[PDB]
Amino acid sequence: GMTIAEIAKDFTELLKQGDNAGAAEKYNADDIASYEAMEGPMAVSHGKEALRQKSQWWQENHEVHGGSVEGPYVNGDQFALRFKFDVTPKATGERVTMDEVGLYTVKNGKITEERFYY
Amino acid sequence: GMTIAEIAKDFTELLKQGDNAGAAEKYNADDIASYEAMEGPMAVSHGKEALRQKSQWWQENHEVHGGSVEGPYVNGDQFALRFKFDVTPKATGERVTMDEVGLYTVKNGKITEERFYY
Repeated sequence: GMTIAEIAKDFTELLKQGDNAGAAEKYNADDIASYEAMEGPMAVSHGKEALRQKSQWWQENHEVHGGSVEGPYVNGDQFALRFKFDVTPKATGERVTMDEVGLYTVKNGKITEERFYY
Repeated sequence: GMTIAEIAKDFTELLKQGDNAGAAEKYNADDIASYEAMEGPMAVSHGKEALRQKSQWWQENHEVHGGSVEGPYVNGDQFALRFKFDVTPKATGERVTMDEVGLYTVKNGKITEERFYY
């Protein structure tokens, strides 16, 4: 029913409102594949509920001080967002600004893949 | 008042029996630190609930095909276990054998740190 442009707009709006979990629950495909930019073993994730667990883990391990979302930028079945996060990881305790691009693939109205570039 | 030997034996038996969640809830300190060997997205974790999420994430992304837990091996305030198990990560769909050593630090009856060696 909704077009990629509408899905992209709603999802981005939700993230700008800081409603990351609502955005994910609403739009992620049951089998969403998520690919972190950082090299390593748990970079790749499969499954909507797995991703929710990873997202909760990430919130428990970072203090988010602020941030912005720019986009959506659309091309065909995908949209890109540009994220800037002001965060203190518990792992380091050293405040940093993270700058990345997320690329979201949409099929049948659900995000089937998210890939982050850093 | 449980000795390290007692805690170690109970925790090990629980892991051998497959009660990973029970061992974690019974013994992990609220501020437990978990360190993978691999660098990567969930390589360093802090908090008991964070570890529960990481652990659920891991379970959802791997099929475990058996294996064994050897130990506990004790010295002072710590114990070590050796884990050898076949697993199929959802990311690759290719079955591999994992062989790792876990080192557990106990303070006031609770596991304050777990550290994995690969």
